[PDB]
Amino acid sequence: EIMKYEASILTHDSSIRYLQEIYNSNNQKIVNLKEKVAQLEAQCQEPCKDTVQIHDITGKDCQDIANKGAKQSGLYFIKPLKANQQFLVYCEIDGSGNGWTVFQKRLDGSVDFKKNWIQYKEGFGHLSPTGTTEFWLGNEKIHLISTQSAIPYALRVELEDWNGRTSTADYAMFKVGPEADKYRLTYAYFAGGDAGDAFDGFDFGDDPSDKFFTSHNGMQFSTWDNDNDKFEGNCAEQDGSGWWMNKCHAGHLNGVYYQGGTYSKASTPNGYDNGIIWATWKTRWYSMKKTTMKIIPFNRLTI
Amino acid sequence: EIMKYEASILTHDSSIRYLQEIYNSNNQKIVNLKEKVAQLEAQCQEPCKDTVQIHDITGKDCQDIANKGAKQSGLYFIKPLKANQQFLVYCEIDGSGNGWTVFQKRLDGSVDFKKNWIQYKEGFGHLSPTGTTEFWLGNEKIHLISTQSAIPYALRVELEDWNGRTSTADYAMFKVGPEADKYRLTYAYFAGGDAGDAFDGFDFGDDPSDKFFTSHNGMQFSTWDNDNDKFEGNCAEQDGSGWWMNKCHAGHLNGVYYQGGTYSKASTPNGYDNGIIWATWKTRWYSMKKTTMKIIPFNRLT
Amino acid sequence: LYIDETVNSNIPTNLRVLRSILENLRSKIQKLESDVSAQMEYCRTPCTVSCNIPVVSGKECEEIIRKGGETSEMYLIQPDSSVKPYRVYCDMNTENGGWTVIQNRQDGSVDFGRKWDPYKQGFGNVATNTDGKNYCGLPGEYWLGNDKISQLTRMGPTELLIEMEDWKGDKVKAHYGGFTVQNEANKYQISVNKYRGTAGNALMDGASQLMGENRTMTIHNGMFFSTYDRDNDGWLTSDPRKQCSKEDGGGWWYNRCHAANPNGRYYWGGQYTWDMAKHGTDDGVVWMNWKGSWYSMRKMSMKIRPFFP
Amino acid sequence: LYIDETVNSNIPTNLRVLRSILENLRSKIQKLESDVSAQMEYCRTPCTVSCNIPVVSGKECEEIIRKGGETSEMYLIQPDSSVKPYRVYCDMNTENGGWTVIQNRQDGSVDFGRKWDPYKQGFGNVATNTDGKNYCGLPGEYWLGNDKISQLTRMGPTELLIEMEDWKGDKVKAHYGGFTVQNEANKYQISVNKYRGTAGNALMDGASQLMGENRTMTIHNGMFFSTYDRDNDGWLTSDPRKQCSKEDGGGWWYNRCHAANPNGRYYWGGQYTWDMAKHGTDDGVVWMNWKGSWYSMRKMSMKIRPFF
Amino acid sequence: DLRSRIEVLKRKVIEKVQHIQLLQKNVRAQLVDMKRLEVDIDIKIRSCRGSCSRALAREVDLKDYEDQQKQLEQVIAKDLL
Amino acid sequence: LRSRIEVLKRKVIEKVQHIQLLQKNVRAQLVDMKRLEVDIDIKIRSCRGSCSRALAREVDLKDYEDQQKQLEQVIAKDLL
Ligand SMILES: [Ca+2]
Ligand SMILES: [Ca+2]
Ligand SMILES: [Ca+2]
Ligand SMILES: [Ca+2]
Ligand SMILES: [Ca+2]
Ligand SMILES: [Ca+2]
Repeated sequence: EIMKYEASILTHDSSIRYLQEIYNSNNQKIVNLKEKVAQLEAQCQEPCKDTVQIHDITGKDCQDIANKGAKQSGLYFIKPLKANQQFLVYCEIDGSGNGWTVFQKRLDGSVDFKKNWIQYKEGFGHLSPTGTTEFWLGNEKIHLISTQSAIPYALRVELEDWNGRTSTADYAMFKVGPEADKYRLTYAYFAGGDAGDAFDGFDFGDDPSDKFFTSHNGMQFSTWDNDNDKFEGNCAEQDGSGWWMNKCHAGHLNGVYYQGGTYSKASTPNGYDNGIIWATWKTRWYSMKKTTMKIIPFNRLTI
Repeated sequence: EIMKYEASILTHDSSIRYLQEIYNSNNQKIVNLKEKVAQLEAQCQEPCKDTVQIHDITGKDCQDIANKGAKQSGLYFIKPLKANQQFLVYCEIDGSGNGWTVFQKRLDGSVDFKKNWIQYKEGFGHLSPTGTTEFWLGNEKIHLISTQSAIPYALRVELEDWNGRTSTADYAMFKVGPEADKYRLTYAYFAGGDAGDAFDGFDFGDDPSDKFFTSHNGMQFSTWDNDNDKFEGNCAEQDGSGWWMNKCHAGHLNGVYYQGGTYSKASTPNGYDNGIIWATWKTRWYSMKKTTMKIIPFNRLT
Repeated sequence: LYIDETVNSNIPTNLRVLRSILENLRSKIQKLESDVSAQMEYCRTPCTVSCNIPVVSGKECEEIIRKGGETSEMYLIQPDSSVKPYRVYCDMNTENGGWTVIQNRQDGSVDFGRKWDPYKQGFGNVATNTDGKNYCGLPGEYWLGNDKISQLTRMGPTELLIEMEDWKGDKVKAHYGGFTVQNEANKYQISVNKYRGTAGNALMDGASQLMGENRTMTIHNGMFFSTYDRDNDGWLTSDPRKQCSKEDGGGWWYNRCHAANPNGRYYWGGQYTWDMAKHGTDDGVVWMNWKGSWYSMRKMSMKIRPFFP
Repeated sequence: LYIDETVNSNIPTNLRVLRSILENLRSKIQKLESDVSAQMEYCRTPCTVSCNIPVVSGKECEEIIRKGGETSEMYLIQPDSSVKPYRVYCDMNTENGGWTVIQNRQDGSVDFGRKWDPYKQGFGNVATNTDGKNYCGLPGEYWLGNDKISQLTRMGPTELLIEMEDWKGDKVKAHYGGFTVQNEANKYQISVNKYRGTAGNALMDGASQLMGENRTMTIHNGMFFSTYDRDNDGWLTSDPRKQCSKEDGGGWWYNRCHAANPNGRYYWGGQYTWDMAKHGTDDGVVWMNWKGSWYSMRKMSMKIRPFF
Repeated sequence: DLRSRIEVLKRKVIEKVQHIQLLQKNVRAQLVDMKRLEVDIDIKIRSCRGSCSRALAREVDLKDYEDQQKQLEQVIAKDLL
Repeated sequence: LRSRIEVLKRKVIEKVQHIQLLQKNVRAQLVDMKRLEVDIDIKIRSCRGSCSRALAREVDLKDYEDQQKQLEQVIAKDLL
């Protein structure tokens, strides 16, 4: 017959069959693909890992912790006797097995030390398990530690210039008073140190009063919003920090972080020596590269 | 021609003879009398006996002495290692055989404690073999003992009120520094005692600083003529004594001896609590009847 | 006479088209087949952070800001001696600042379709470091554990703020002066009140697009928490195929399902359709009373602060 | 006719008088016979003291006052590690106060007529307690041993002060800037110099009442110490009856006897005569250059201090 | 006159048209299945950003699927009465 | 009776000789006593610094001196 269409259907017959095999294959590949995402989804189920971690060891202070077993200097939770609650701190533990509870550390000026009374009481800055952070533990905290069990404590101060050169100064019978007494500084004496006893005051040269006008033993802590200095004006507000100021200072660690160290009365409108200073070791116009204040029960003595 | 004289001479003859016998007897009695004075003179040759005596036993300190044999608490000559010369002290030895080298004793106020630097260094007062005397051994002396052989020493403080009631307070690792460091007081801690740890300061109530302003650990010794206190003024001159003052005190044993004990700010023009006090045991206005400061190597603990 | 000639040169058309899209998918499939293996590779190594803890700390963000916590960032808190101190992101800006972020969506970097345990325990990333800065000053998508939450709400009168945002940048809030979450025993039963926002009271009033019982049965207040592996919804039917939280569905306080779900699937672009949803459901980050039904928000969060009388 | 009857009523007179004084002595004798037994009784029990030692002590009184020894009283000293510490009376007043009393007379309560040994060793009462006070703030009559003395004088340049007093209350000093006492081997040979007093330089110049050799041979400087049982005086004669220190005679640095003797017999009242002295000698506490020959002082002492 | 051949021919043709009409439905669903899958994956990958070192910077072409979707529904109408 | 008296004066002188001699003997005994009296006074005072108590005694030099004086005046002449 002329019209031979019963020969094209078979062409379509195969065309249909072809597609069926593709649809059927797609369905399968799809089923497989779904079994893969499930495997992937399982991956993206945990959060990013924070390199920072706290140690399970706990005590009355960094030293008590070390005695329990702590070997690495990192972040732990201490809690003195009269403490309402525990709180994190950075501990420094040496080969001799000593626990240095650190309460102040400067190293880059990343933290603004111009903080109010409350900010100095509860503490400010950040805590790093490697002490590569800048901070202030908090007077109240410092108080609780130093004034506990009526046991003898000591203070070491480590300094560093912009040449890696360092020095220390120790004070025996270190202690910080309650808020009722404006967190007043107190120590029996200077236990020696290559940096010098700036706390014993320092007679600069302007006036013959300079020495006892810059002694820090027995001085109460002050801020711009809580003057307690032995100055008519506000030493804290002037320098812009929180410290135990007399007729100001001779050893000012919470001072302005001056890069490079050396500065002057030019770097200030009214010209102040408001930098991180220590008169006995360096000039009044040479700011430290690194600062670290830490305490420990005095009994670690022999030097 | 009468010659009634030869009869009178014989009267005189016997008269003469009588006298001769008296003269001759006197001579004899005199010879005897001389043999008696010689006997008497022999009596009056020794001086008056002084009841006070020092013991022949000597050591590095009262304890070392006891170990050697000493059994009675009296006066002995000790001499530490780095000592230039020996020196007398009053030792207290108990039944357990402990040697308490005493350096301060109060009991009647017979000794004025308002003494200068030098007077407190070399020591003042009197030593009795019965401890019924008041005194201050001497910082330098106290220094030499406490700081010898680098061995551990301790301090006991005995107090007594006007009712015979007593108490004590002990401090482990007791030590007194050299003159170059103003004979600074130092001890590891309080070893306990029914009298209390006044050395740990004392928050009276005037200011919230009172506590650490009255702590004595780590404080240097001061006098009116050698201020070393953590006070703008002169604690020593004010109270009138020699002691390790902070922003003055909380435990002041060299204070003014107030009879009867209790005193006040009325008993002073500017009103001071400059008496022999111990805040943890009694009031700041109750002066002790008796005071005694003595040390001993720590290892003889209770 | 009845010649359907067309069906010889009509079918090839209805066929040719079938060949196109069919091969289109075949390639599309093997395309997806690659993207996964690549991601799987990326996942051989995890992401990391280093968040140094601020010195200041308190019972929670409020106490912290009162304690001088001025900047918004991750802080460590401890509600009481019993509870172990836990990291949280404090928002010290917004209203007053005592904002303890209880929940946060922003980019879809965290799977919210999780089971009962992860929810009760908490999951996701709280905060992340910035460029050069040591501390983690930026929050991440996360869910504080139900316990962590429950404990807080019940610690005292707590106010709840819910901020959201569309893909057009527009933002709206939803304020609830009252907020509570019971213990696990009470199945974390939620309860809120004192509405005063701009997004719409979806929690107490249900969807503003539904009538009668329809609306009344989408109220979340008093509802129980439910996850795709734990039914506690308002859908009481015995039919297994009917649950408000299906697989990969966010855990939330459902009731005959919902009026809002800030834990739903993060659909990119906002608008999404039935043929896109896994189960053909409105499982995205929705808030009906505002942007409507099939619309997933670009940003969505839940903060917390102690409300004072 | 030149017969003498008077010697019948002349003799009874030269006789009656002899009876009086003779019986007078007989009773006087038995009077002394009692006083002695009484004293002998008193002596059954000794006198006593209780001198508590001051905390402060030094090499001698100088160091002590420098060390804060303010009051004059008995102090314990120790010249060196070798010598056993010994009690002494420190006079912290007089000149400057570093006065180490080496000798002291005041009432005659101690026998100074003693032998060699007692002198070398020292004797008497250093000090005595007061009324009510515990410590012995008052000196007693005494003699520090010669050794104790010798050792001190030779320890360094020593100045010597000698104070005395008559029975009329008047006082005078005798200062010798230089003073030394050799060891027993050198018989404690004395040597002084640099006089600057008010009583008279009896030690270097001798008695101001004697002439030529008479005066020159009473100088004590360079003389040896002598006791009644040890002759070392300047009297070189072989005659046994001639010695400067007879029985109960104070030991002192004699030379053909003396010009002064602060250790002589304590005669009461000052003035005394030949018929009173045991051997008819000037054995009292004399100082010729001042109060003369037969006069015993009421108070006499010898103190010592480092001359700077 | 060829009744039977065509009588059975039209019959078999319909049988073929039946296979086609059926396939349309199968693809329709496969298309919908794919759409969802494509999306599902997009979501899974972004949620991976918060867990793995890096996420994939991928995009999704809904448009194409919608084209395919549209282009299909228009084909469904009729072939034979 | 030239000799009956010539021997009398002779014997008298013998008696005056016994007397003149005694004077000398007492003189010395008097001196011996004076010294003794004194010696004792000194011994007793030196006893004050050794015995519980000393004797509150005195010495009457005056009397001895009286006796001394009163004696020397008797020594003059008895027979030329
Ligand atoms: Ca001011
Ligand atoms: Ca002062
Ligand atoms: Ca259900
Ligand atoms: Ca999931
Ligand atoms: Ca001779
Ligand atoms: Ca004699």
